[PDB]
Amino acid sequence: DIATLSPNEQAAIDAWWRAANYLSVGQIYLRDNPLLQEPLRPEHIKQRLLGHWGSDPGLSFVYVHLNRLIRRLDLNLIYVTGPGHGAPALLANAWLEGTYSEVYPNCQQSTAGLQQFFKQFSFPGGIGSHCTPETPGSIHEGGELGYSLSHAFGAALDNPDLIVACVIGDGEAETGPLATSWHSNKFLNPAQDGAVLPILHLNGYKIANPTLLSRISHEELRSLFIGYGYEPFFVEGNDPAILHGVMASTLATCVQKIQAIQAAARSGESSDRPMWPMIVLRTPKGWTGPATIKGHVVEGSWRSHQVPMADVLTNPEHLQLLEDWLRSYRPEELFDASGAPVAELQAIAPIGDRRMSANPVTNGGLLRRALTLPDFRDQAVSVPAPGKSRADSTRPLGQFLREVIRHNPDNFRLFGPDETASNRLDAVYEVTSKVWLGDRIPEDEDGGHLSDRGRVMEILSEHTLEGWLEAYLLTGRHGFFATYEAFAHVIDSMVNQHAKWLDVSKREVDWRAPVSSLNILLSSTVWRQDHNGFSHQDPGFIDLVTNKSARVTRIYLPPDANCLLSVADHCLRSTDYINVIVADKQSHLQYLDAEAAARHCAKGIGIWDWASNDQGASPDVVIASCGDVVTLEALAATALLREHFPDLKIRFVNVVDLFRLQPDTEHPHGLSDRDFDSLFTVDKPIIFNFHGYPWLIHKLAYRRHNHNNLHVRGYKEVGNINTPLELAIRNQVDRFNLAIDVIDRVPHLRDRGAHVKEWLKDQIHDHIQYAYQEGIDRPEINQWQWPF
Amino acid sequence: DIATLSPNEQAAIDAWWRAANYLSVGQIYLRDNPLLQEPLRPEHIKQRLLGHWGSDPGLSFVYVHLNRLIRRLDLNLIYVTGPGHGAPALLANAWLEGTYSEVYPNCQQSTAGLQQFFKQFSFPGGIGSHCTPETPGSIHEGGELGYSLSHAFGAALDNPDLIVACVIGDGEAETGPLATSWHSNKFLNPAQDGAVLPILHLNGYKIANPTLLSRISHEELRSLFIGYGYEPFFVEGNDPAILHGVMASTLATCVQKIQAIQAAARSGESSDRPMWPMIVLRTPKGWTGPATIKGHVVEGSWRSHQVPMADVLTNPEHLQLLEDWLRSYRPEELFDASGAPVAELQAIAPIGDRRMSANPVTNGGLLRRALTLPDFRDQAVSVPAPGKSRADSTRPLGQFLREVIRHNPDNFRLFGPDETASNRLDAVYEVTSKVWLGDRIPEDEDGGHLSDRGRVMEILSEHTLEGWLEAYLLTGRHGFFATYEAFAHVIDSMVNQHAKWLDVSKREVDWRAPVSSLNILLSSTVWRQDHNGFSHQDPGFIDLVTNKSARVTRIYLPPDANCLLSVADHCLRSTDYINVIVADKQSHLQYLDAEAAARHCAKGIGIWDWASNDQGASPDVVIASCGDVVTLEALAATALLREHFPDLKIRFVNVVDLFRLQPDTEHPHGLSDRDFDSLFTVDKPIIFNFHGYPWLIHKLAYRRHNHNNLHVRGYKEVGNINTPLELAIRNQVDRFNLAIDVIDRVPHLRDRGAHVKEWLKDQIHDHIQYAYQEGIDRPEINQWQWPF
Amino acid sequence: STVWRQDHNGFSHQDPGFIDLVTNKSARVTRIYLPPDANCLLSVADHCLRSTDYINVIVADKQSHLQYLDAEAAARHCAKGIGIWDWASNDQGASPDVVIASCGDVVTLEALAATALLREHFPDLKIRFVNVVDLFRLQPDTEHPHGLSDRDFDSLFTVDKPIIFNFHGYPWLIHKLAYRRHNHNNLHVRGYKEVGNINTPLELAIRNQVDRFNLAIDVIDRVPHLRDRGAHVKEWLKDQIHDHIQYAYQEGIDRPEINQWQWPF
Ligand SMILES: Nc1ncnc2c1ncn2[C@@H]1O[C@H](COP(=O)(O)OP(=O)(O)NP(=O)(O)O)[C@@H](O)[C@H]1O
Ligand SMILES: Nc1ncnc2c1ncn2[C@@H]1O[C@H](COP(=O)(O)OP(=O)(O)NP(=O)(O)O)[C@@H](O)[C@H]1O
Ligand SMILES: Nc1ncnc2c1ncn2[C@@H]1O[C@H](COP(=O)(O)OP(=O)(O)NP(=O)(O)O)[C@@H](O)[C@H]1O
Ligand SMILES: Cc1ncc(C[n+]2csc(CCOP(=O)(O)OP(=O)(O)O)c2C)c(N)n1
Ligand SMILES: Cc1ncc(C[n+]2csc(CCOP(=O)(O)OP(=O)(O)O)c2C)c(N)n1
Ligand SMILES: [Mg+2]
Ligand SMILES: [Mg+2]
Repeated sequence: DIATLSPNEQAAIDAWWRAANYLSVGQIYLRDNPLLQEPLRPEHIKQRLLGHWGSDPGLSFVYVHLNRLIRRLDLNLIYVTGPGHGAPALLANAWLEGTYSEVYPNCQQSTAGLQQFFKQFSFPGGIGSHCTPETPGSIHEGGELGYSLSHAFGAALDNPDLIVACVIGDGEAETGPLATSWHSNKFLNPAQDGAVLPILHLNGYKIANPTLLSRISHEELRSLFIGYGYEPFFVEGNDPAILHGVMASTLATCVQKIQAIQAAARSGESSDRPMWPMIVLRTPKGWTGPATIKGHVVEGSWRSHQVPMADVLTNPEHLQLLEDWLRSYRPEELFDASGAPVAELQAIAPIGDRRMSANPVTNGGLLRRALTLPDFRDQAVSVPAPGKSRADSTRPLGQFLREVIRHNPDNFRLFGPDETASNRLDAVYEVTSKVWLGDRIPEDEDGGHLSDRGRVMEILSEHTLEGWLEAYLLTGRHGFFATYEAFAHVIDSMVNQHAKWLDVSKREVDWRAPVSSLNILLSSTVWRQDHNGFSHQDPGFIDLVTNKSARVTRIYLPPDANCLLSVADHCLRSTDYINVIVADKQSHLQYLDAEAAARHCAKGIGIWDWASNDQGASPDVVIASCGDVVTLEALAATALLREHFPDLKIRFVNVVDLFRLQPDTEHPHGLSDRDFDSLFTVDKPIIFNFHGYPWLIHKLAYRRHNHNNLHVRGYKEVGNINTPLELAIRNQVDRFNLAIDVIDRVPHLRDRGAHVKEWLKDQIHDHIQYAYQEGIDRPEINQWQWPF
Repeated sequence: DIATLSPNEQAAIDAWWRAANYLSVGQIYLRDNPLLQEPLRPEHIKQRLLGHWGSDPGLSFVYVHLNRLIRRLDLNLIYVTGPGHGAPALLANAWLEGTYSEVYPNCQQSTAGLQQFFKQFSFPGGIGSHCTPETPGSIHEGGELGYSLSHAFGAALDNPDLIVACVIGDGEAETGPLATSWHSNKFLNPAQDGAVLPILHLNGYKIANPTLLSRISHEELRSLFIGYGYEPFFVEGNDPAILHGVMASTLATCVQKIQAIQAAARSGESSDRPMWPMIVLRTPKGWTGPATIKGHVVEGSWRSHQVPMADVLTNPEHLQLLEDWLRSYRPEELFDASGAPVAELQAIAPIGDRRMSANPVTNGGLLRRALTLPDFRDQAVSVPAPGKSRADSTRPLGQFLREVIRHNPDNFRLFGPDETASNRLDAVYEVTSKVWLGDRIPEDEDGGHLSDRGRVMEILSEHTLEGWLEAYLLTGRHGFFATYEAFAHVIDSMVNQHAKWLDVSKREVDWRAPVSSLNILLSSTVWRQDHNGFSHQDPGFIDLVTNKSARVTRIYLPPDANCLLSVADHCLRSTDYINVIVADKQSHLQYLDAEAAARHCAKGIGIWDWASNDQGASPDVVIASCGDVVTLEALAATALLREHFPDLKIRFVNVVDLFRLQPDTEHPHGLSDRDFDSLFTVDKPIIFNFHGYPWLIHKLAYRRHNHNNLHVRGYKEVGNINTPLELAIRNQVDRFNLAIDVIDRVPHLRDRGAHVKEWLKDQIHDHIQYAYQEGIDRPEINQWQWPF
Repeated sequence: STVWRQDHNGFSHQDPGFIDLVTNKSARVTRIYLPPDANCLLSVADHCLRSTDYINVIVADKQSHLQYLDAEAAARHCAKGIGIWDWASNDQGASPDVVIASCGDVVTLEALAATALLREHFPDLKIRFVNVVDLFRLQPDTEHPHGLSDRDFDSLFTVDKPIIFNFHGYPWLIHKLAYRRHNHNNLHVRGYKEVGNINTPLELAIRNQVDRFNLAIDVIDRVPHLRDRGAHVKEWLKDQIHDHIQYAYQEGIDRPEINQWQWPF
C-alpha cells in the first residue's frame, strides 16, 4: 500500500504542497499582511524582488513527497538543493515542519511570526535568497552550480543508513563539475555508506535558454543516465492530480530498490556495483503561478525563472494578478485564525530529528568527534645534524597518516586525483587501499591497491574530490586532500564556496557548531617540475586562498619532513579553517628534529640558530625563506656568504605560517610589532625567498615598520624545460642570485663585495652552460650539504 | 504508591547514587584507568587535587531522587546548586543521563569517554571545579555563595509549570545575601509563576567551623523557617537504607503541596500567600567516603570538605585507602565491559528535555524572543530650542517602559529597591502595579500600587533583586533594573559573577545561545543629592564595572530625556552585555530631539553643533562632557566663555558611550585614531567634564595621540551638605571652574584672560557666600538657559 | 589568599579589584601593603598595629614561598616602604640598564626568576631590583607627605631607564598612582588581566604575562641595546613558554625545577 496513494493522503499532501508554495510566494513578494485578511495594497509588497520562483514549486513538490516516505518507512533523509535560488521552498517547508520556529523564536508559527518570516526573506538585515548557513538543515549553498551532486556523495560517506535526496536542475547539469560527478556511484560502497537519490528537475529551461538535456530525446536521456550507472525513473506531465499518484509510486519504487541494493550488499551475496535508482522529473517551470503575462507564456517557460511579474508595485493590474495568484492556493483553508497551519497539515509533518530540516547530520559539528591522533614523533625522521642528511619529505607524513587511519577507521579519509603514488604517500596503502567498484582484473592484484573497503578515494576530476571532502567535513568528520600545485586552480571556485560557508557559520550563525578543517596538501611544487604537469605551472592558487581572509584560511609551507608532521598534526585538530599545506615530494635536506620542529610550528615563524651566526650581535642581514626548495637555496646562499665574508653576520629566519606576517591589528594570529621587530630587525635588509608570487608577501606585510627593507624573490616565470638549478636561476631565487642580492643590500658590501659578486655571476654562467650541455646540474649542486 | 519507595526501585536508585559518587571521586582523583580493571598506581592519580568532596554525595543524593519524581509525575525541573564546589556531582549525573555525551561527543559513554571525562575535571585545558557555563543544565555558578536562592526565584518567574530545585548549603545560609532572599516567597505569584523547592543541605560544617544553623536547636530551626514563610520538612539520619525511603516520601509530600498550592491559586479559590514546602536535609559531610584518616574523623566532619586524603600520591597507604574507597561503590556491577552504565541504571534515567541537565530553560538563549519595542519617538519630549526648555528626564523613559510592558506582558519586568517612585518612573504604574502577596490594608488602595499581577518587583535588599534579574535573563527573558547610584556598590560582587558568566558563554562555550542584556539604570546621581542617600556617596561603581571589559559591559551617560530613550531602546535589543545607564531624575535642560538624539546615540559620541561655534575653523579648545549635571555645567561654561571671549572658538563634544574612548585596537567598538582625532583634535586642549572619578577617562583614553592634552574634571570629594552649585564648586566641575580651566589651557588666553579669570573667581566667592547665607543657589543659577 | 595561587576554594575568576576600590578613597586614610616574605609581613603587621587613623590592607599569600629578608633588613625595608634589594641587584656603582620592580609575593618570585634568567644570558646587563611594600609611596609628595619626593623617586627608579613593574593587581592602579613622575613614560606595568577556568601557578602567570619568561622578554624589548642582541634569547624564552604550557596540559602541574626554583648566585 506504500506505492499507491490514498485520496485522503493525496489531499493532505496537496494541502501541504500549496501552503509551501504560498509561503514561498509570500516571501518573494509580501512584506506585510501575510494572510490575505485585508485587500492587498502596495505598502505590503516588497520594493525590490530578488527571489526566484521557477524552481520553488518543484522543490516543494519533491519535499512533501520525501516527508511522506519518512513518515511511512522511518527513513533518515537529507535534502540537498541543486538550484540554490530555490531557497524559499526549503524555508517554507522548514517553517511548516516547525523547525524554523525552534531555531528562530522570532519567526513563530502565528500571524506575527509570518509577518517576520515574510519580511525577512531577501531583505537588508534579513536572510539571503540562497541556501546559506542560516538555513536549518542545509549543508550546500547552491548559488554556484555544479557541486550539489558531489556534496550528496560526500555526506553519504560512512553514513550507512542515511539517504541524501539531492535535487538537480537541468541547467546545472550542463556545467562541467556536475557532468563528471555522476560517476561517483563507482566509489560509493553500498555495504558501509548510505545512498544518494538523484532527482533530475528537468523543467526544460535555464534563465533564458532551453536546457539541452530537456531538448535531447527521451531515448538519449535514458541512454545517458544508464551510462552513468543509474536506473532512471521518469515522471512526466503537468497535471498534479495525476502526478501526485505517479510520483509517489516512483519514490516508493526507488526506496525499495535502494534498500534492496543495500540489503544485498550488506548480506554479502551481491558484492558488485549496483544500478542506483535515479528520478527524472519533468514539470513546468513556475508550476503553480501565473499562466501568461502581457501576452507571453510564463509558466512552463524561462520567463518564470526569477519573478513572473516584476512591475506589481507600479501598475495595479499585475497587483490584482499577484493577489489572484496568492488566493489560488486558498490560504483560508490552510491556516487557522492564529496563524499556524491547520491540524491536517500538522498530521503529515514528521517529528523531531526525522525532519530533514532538523536532522543533526546537516549541523554536522554536533556529530564531530576529535581524532585520536598518534604521536607524530614516532614517524619523525632522525636529524642528528641539521641540513646534513637527506630523506623523502612526504613519506613520514604518509606513515603518520597511516596511523591516523588505523585509529580512525571511519572518521577519516584521504582524497587524491590519481597522484597519491606520485606524491609518495604509499605508506597509507600498507593498512588500507583505494575505493573501486568498477571491473577488476588480475593485473590489479600486484600494485593496484584497489578495494571497496579502502579509506582513500581517487578520481581524476578535482571538482568531484573537493565536493566529496567539503560535505564530509560539514557532516562532522575529518579528511585530508592531497594534489599537485599545478592543478590547484581547477578547484579555486569550489574553495571560495566552502570558505564563504565557514566564515558565515562562525560570525553570523550562532547555532551551527564548528566542523573540522579543510586540509589540502599541494604535494608537488612548481620549482621541482617532474614529468607530469604543464611547463608554465604557477603558484597562483596560494594567492587565491590568501585572498579570502586570515580568519578562515591558513597557508603552511613546512621546510622539511618533521615540520610537515607537526603542521599536519596541528591542522588535524583545528576546526573552522581551510588549511593549505605546500610541500614537495622530492628528496630534500632535513633541518629540524621532532622537538625543534614542534617548537618551530608552534611559533609558525622563528630564527634558525644553527643556520645563523649573529648570536649576541646585530645581524647585518636577515635571510628569510618560506618553502622547501627556496629554503635550500636560501641556506646555500647563506653558506656561500659565510665562506666569502667571514665577518658578515646573517640571521636565518624560516616562516611556516604565512599569515603570521600580517600585523596583529588585522587578526590576533599575526605577530605584534615588537615580535616582528625581534625576528626581522627594524633597520636591516630582509632577503625574503618565497615559494610563490613575491607580491603576496608585500600584501601581507606592508604595514610593518621594516617593510621598506623587505626584498622578496619568488616565482616570476618559467622556460619550457629547466633543470632545478636553472629554473631557480631564471627566477633569481637560486643560491647565487640570493648571495648577489645580499651584497647589493648590505651597505658595507657594495664596495667590498664587488669581486665576490663577479665570481657569483661566473658561477651562474658556468652552471647554465653545463645545464645546456648535459641537461642536469653538476653533482656538487645535487649533493650539496650544509657546511660548518 | 508515589510516597512509598519500592525495594526494587530503592536498589536502582541506590545503584545510581553510588555510580554518581564513583564518577565524582574518579573526577577528583583519577586521570587514567577509569574503571578499576588494573591495580591503582600513582600514574593514574591527578597530581593536584582541586575538587571538593564534602558536598558531592549530598547533591547526587537529591539529584537521583529528583529524577524519580520527574519519571513518575512528569515534572519539569531545574537543578540550581548552592555550593558551587559540588560540580562533580552535577557532571556525573549529567554524564549518567547521557546529556554530556550529546553536548560533548569526545566524552562518550564508554571506557575511552570515561578516560576523557575523568581527566578533564579540574585540569589545565579541561573544565573547572564549579558550575561554569560549560556545565550542561547550569544557570548558576556557585563559586560565590549567597545567590543560588535568588536565582531560583528569578528563573521561576513567568514559568508557571517550572519547578526549580535549589540546594542550599548551611554555610552558604550564613551569608547576608541568602538570609534575606528567603523572603522571596512574598513576591512569587502561584497563579502565574512556578515553584521553588528549597533544600537545606545541613551537613553541619563549613570548611573548618561548624555551621551555626546546624548547632542551633531543631525547634529554633523550624521557628526560623516558618518565619520565612516556609513549611519545613526535616529528613535526618546517616544510614542510607532508612534515608532512601524517608527522603523519597518527603519529596513526594512536597510536590503534592506545591501542586496543591498552584491548583488552589490558579482556580482562584485561595488567593493568599501560601506556606511553601521546604526540605531540611541533615546528612554527614563526605557521606560515602573514608571514615577516619590518621586518627581524625573525616566523614561527617569539616575535614571532608575538599579532599579527605591529599597525600595519596606520596604514601601508598592512603593510595590503597583511595582504591578501597572507589571499590566500596562496587563499580564492577555498575558499568559494563564497554564503559556504559548498566541497563538497570539506564532504566531510571529520564528522557529528552525532561532531564534537568538538558532542560532548554537552563540554556535560556534558545527560549529568547526579541521584545516588540514601540517606537520611542512617541514618548520623546519636544525640544524646539536645544537647552532652552526644562523637562523631567526620567518620566519619558517611564512612559516608554510602560509601552514595553503593554506589548510584552510576560517577557519583561521591572526591578527596583523601593526607589521607583523616587526615581520618577511612576508612568509604569498606569498599566501595571508592584508585586505583593503580604497583608493588604485599605490604605494601600490610594497610592500603594500593589497587586500580585504586577510586572514591577520591589524589595529593599539589592542583593536579592540582582539575583532575580540575572536568572530572569539567563532563562531567555528581558528586564530592567533601576536603582540609586549611591547604593550600587552593594551589588558589585553579584555584577562580577554575571559578567564572568557572560564572557565565558561567548568565547569558550559554543552551544550556549546569547541571552538578553543586563540593563541597570543608576537613576539618582551623586551631584544632585536628594533627601535620601548618605552624604559621601561616590560614583565608584562605574569604575568597578569598567574593570571587567569593554566586550562584556557598556556604560551610558545620556545627557537628556531623548538620549535616555534612545539609549534604553538601543540596549533593550543588545544581547550579551551588562548595560549600565547613569541618568538623573531631577528637572534638567533638554538638548536633542528624537531625530538628533538617535543619531547621537548611534555614534555614541559626537559634536553638538548648536553648542559649538567652530564650524569651518580650527577650535581653540574642545569642551567634552559625560553625564547630565556635568553637561549643564560644561554648557554654562561654554556660554560664559563666548560672552567674554567672542573670538574664542569652542567645539562642544558630548559622549554617551564611555567605551568609545578606548582605541579600536582594544575592541572594535572603540573609535579609530582618525575618528578620535576628528572629534578631539590632535593638538588642542580637551576639557573633559566627567560624571565620575577623573582617572577612569585616563584609563580608557591613554593611548590616544592627544591624551597629553586631556584634562578631566570629575568627582573628588563632598562635604556634609552642599547646594548643587556648591557641590560642583568643591569638585571644580562647575561652570566657573571649567571656564577658568579653559583660560589656563588655551595658549592665547593666559595673558588675555587674566581679568576674566579674576571675575570668575569673584563669582565663585559670591555664590559660596550666598550658599552659606540662604542654603540654596541664586534664582539665575537654577533657571539658567542656553543663550544665543 | 591571593588570586595568583588559586586554592581549592574560591571562584575561578577571582580578581584583585578590591585593592583598586580601596585606593579610590585617599592616601591620607588608607594604606596598602604587599610584603614579599614572612619577615616583611611581620614588620608590616607590627608597624600597622601602632598606626591610629588608617585602614590598613595587607596582601599576603599563604603558600610556601621563598624568604628574602631577615629581621634587621626587613625592618629597614618596611620603614622606607620601598627600596633597592642589593643582593638581587648587580648595578652597584653603575647606571642600571633596567629597573625591575615588584609589588607582591608571587609576582616578586617571578620578577626574581626573570632577573636570574637575564643575568645568565646577558652577563653584562646591569639590573636594579626594587621591591615595593607601601603602594602609596609611589604617589608624589605633593598629594600626600607620605609619598616619595621627586629626588627620592629618581634615585630608586632612574630618570631615563625602563621600569618593568610586576604588580599584584590591575596594572592601571600603578599608573593612577605614579602618573606625575618624571620617568612615568618609562613605566611598564604587568599585572592581573584575566584567568582561565583552571591553571597551574606558572600557567596562570603566563596567561597574564607576569611569569619569569614574559618579564625577561619585556626587558629585552625595552632595553635599547638588547633589541638586536637579544633576539636569540627571546626566541629561547618563547620556547620555554611553549614547553611549560605543553607540560601543564599534559601533567596538570609545573615541572619540578619550576616548583623548587631557588635564587642562584
Ligand atoms: N610596496 C610594494 N607594494 C606592493 N607590492 C610590492 C611593493 N614593493 C614590491 N612589491 C612587489 O614585490 C615584487 C618584487 O619587489 P620586491 O619584493 O620589493 O623586491 P625588490 O628587489 O626590492 N624590487 P624593488 O622594490 O623595485 O627594488 C613584485 O611582485 C612587486 O609588485
Ligand atoms: N596619565 C594619567 N594616568 C592616570 N590618571 C591620570 C593621568 N593624568 C591625570 N590623571 C588623573 O586625572 C585627574 C586630573 O588630571 P588630568 O585629567 O590630567 O587634569 P589636569 O588638570 O591636567 N591635572 P594634571 O595632569 O596633574 O595637570 C587626577 O585624578 C589624576 O589622577
Ligand atoms: N598613561 C596611562 N594612564 C593610565 N593607565 C595606563 C597608562 N599607560 C598605561 N596604562 C595601563 O597600563 C597597562 C599596561 O600598560 P603599561 O603599564 O604602560 O605597560 P606597557 O607595556 O608599556 N603597555 P603600553 O604603554 O600600551 O605600550 C594597561 O592596563 C593600561 O591601561
Ligand atoms: C556556471 C554557471 N553559469 C551560470 C550561472 C547562473 N545561474 C545561476 S542560477 C541559474 C539557473 C540554473 O538552471 P536550472 O538548473 O535549469 O535551474 P532551475 O530551472 O531549477 O532554476 C543560472 C544559470 C551559474 N550559477 N553557474
Ligand atoms: C562569603 C563567603 N565566605 C567564604 C567563602 C569561601 N567558601 C567557598 S565554598 C565554601 C563552603 C560553603 O559552606 P557550606 O554551605 O557548608 O557548603 P558544603 O558543606 O555543602 O560544602 C566556603 C566557605 C565564600 N565563598 N563566600
Ligand atoms: Mg531549469
Ligand atoms: Mg557545610
